[PDB]
Amino acid sequence: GKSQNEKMWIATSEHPGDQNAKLWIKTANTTYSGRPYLQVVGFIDRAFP
Amino acid sequence: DILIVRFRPESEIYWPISQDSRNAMIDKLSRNTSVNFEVSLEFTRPYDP
Amino acid sequence: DILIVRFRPESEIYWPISQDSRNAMIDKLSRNTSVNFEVSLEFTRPYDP
Repeated sequence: GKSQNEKMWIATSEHPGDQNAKLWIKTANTTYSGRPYLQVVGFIDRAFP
Repeated sequence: DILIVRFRPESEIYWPISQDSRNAMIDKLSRNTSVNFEVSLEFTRPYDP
Repeated sequence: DILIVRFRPESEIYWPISQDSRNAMIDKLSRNTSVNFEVSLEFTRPYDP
């Protein structure tokens, strides 16, 4: 953007193989800029010994 | 037990790298020396008494 | 056993927020979505062997 002091990095994730496969969960675009979110599905365990 | 985590694509903070250390990055990535990209994702639980 | 803790009013570091993420803050605080202010105070003890 402006001078080199304002380095900013934007990340876009592409699914391996086929991106349009139904197994993936669709990423809604940013409501503020218009870019896809980075989605990480979590499988959380609840039991502890 | 499944949470949809959606990180934003735009960087959280401006890239805080010194010009000298960025030059170190550049010259390290310009030799036979092999360096690894770092992908760190941290899940932090709420405190349990 | 009572210590008078006195934080300075002026910010410790310049606010390190990207313009895009600050715009995300602005547009998140411009909808019915409710977000919470964070007040984190951490007391760290010296190491005990």
